[PDB]
Amino acid sequence: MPKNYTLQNASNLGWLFYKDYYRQEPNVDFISTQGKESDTTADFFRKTNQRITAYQLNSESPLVAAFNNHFGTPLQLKTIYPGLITGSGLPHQTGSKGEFKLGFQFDYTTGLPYIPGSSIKGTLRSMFPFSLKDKGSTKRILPEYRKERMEYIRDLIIEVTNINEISDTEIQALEYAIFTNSTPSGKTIEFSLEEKDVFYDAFVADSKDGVMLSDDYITPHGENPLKDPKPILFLKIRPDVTINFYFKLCTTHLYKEKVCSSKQIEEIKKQNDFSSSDYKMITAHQKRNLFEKILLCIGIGAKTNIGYGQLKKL
Amino acid sequence: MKISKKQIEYAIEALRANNIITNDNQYPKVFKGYISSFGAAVIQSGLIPAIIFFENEDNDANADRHKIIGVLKDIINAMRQQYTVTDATILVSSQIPANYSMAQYIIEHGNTDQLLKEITEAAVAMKLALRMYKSE
Amino acid sequence: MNQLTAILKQHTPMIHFQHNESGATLRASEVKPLLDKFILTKLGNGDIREGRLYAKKNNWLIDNEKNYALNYKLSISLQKKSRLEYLITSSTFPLPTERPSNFFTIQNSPYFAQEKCVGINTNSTIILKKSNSDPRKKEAEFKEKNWSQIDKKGLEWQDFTIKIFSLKGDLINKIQTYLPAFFICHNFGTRNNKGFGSFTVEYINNQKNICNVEDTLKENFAFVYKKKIALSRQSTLDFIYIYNQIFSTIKKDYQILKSGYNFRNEYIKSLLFCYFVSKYPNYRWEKRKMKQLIKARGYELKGDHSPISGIRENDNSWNDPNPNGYNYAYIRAILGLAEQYEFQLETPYQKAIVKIKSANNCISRYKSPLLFKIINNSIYLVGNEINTEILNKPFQYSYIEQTKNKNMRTGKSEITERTMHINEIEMNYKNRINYHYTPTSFSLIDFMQYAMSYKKNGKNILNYIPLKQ
Repeated sequence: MPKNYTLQNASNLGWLFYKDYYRQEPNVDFISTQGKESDTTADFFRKTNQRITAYQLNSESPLVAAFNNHFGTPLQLKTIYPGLITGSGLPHQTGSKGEFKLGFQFDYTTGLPYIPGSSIKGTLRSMFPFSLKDKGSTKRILPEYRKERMEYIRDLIIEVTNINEISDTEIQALEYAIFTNSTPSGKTIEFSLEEKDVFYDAFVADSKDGVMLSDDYITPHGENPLKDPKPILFLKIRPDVTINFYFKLCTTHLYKEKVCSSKQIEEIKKQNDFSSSDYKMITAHQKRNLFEKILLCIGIGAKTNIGYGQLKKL
Repeated sequence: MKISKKQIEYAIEALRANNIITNDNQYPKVFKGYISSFGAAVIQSGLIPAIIFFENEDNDANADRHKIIGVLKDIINAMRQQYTVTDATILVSSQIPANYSMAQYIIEHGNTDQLLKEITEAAVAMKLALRMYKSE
Repeated sequence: MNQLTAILKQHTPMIHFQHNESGATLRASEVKPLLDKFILTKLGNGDIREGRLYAKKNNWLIDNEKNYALNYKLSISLQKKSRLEYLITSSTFPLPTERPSNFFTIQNSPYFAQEKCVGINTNSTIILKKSNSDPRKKEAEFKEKNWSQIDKKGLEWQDFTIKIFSLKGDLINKIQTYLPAFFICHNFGTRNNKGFGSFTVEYINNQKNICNVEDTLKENFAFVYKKKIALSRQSTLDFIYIYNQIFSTIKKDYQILKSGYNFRNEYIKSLLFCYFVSKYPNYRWEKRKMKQLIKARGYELKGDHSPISGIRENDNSWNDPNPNGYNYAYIRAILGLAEQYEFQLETPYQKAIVKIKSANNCISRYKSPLLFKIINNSIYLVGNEINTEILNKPFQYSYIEQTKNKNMRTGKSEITERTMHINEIEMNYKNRINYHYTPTSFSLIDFMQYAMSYKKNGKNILNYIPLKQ
């Protein structure tokens, strides 16, 4: 009940955080100004937060085991302490004392903290040169953006795979194949079912000895240092917590700076004028290593600039 | 959910009556975000938390956020004024008191689906009505 | 270069509110906003507007419109997770002879929050009870359960790494130049202005940093003074013996400028009070009129000596000279705003409390403008000019009498609060020079000159070397 989440004795963490958080109880008032600042409201929210922050996750969790069976072998990385925040922009605020002011990303069914696959895909793509859209507003920073990111991608690819030299067009084609599953343009490559890159949801895997959710403060001091600060309390994923990243990655075949299908590359290999110098191959394992390096570099979640969401190898 | 033209009319008169829309058909640019955030808060946290948050008058906000809750109350009152006799047997057709706190009204009347549906429809109507005017 | 790695060494134990986690270290949500302001200030050659224009020019800003934030990623992590936990109090107490090996105490420190952590109640971390056999000389007992549920702990870690990431190479190289200077000029944590969060940079990307602490403080601060601590022998207990002297000295030295020292037969006048008597307005601190007003009612205050007037050796007087009343002002506000004044009536188990409010809600707080820095066991007192907004602002005082009644046989508690009917000075009295208003003119550089050049009998009361005035 209080710890060891499981599936038989637990309260849905998202339910507790969003729907059951502001339940109306006798003698508890937070409609009036006096009620929102009262100690009774603070005690009520303290008890709710203590209920939220009391659950642990075992390594042999049937939930996590089912996730592993469905989505394959995970990439296990461990949280370091600033904490980890996801879904910070979700509205969760009334104006009371002792309540969680920022939002949190909970799975609806399981209730476990998780990172949506869209978040992981966007975070990984942001470190690739062609993530920024060529637009009127972005055209000022567009050249520097791609110039800076292309070098980073080049060194990372040379590190993770045996390719000695990679061109800018090759990097563009690889990025558009991994994330867009197309060519740099609008053209579609005839890909097989397994030749698709899928970014599943990252789930909290195992809190070894301790809870997985903790409370943290950000206390902005305004532009006037003579005025009072503003304590903002939010919910974070505790440090030393294992995060399971699930991917479905394939092998990318590059021939003459263009992305080729597996059968296409077989036919190209069978031809007489096959230049092995123009053939490049990045496997699923090397793609996973590339993504792992990106994640260890920048991290994932909210407030990543001020440290939150940084990962270490398990 | 389809927003009727009468609901948008009610929203226009409610935004003029409180004081969102100035006499020159302009409104402060922050009320757009206020209404969008109220809709998001209703969909995510719940009706009562969102109503309590946006009903608060002792804010640090740039403008008067509670006027959007006032517009909500006026739109709901106008909607209930046109409830049919057979609707009043199933739905509550009583008028919300002007000085009554909306959050405590909802709490005392429960959390019924009628109030939540009315609030969501009125919030969408407010958004559509603001989209018809200029952001200062 | 895209990554910047720095190794930080700790000089004073940081007061951390999240000590429960084993990876608890310096928080980057604190370092980054200050580092951004430091770099923008340095880029503009002391002006933050020119520095923002510089950052705006070379696309270094996250937003070009409304914030000082620079586009880099900051992470602070611990390499070895072995830490020393300190109990930092403003009250001396006997050491309990049963403690964890990493548990240490700083008996006399400027940090005066968490005073209830040592005392009588069962919630105290260290509990004092009257020792058997001989009276007095109580002994202390350590409760680990209360140690766990403490809001803030003094934490000192071994060398730990700071990671700065930015895809802009020129931003990283400018950060490298200013990073050693930033940490020398700043403290982090609770009560940082008294020297509780001092850090220095040792290795920048595996390169030993040679940054002279004296000149780094010279360029950034208006006045810098150096204090020679006693180089006592037995320098093997580096932590406790040295730390206790330094923080006791800081509390000693700071409670000379602000208020005075009153313990045994040793009295040093408030240097801030002495400063304003010397100048033309001849301001007298609000404490003088607080005591006079309370005596004007049927409340008698504990003290063998009358309130001090002027600077001369013995002017302990209760009444103003003759032609008219003294000129009074809130002198102690400029060195830190307080909330309550406790006066501790002679009649036991009851005291008078004076509450300070801004007389219109504009000034809620004021950080002390003096910064104490501790690097390599050397005490540097640095600072700049004060915020001019505090000058000449009103303050209402609420006089309430509190009686800590002799229990009720069950709970050992009191709730008594009574409003003393003090005849309050009008706000516009003496053309807004009453005792409600902060002083009109004040310069810190002038004050630190007068304060640390002050002398009675012989030598300096604040034994400091004036590196920069």
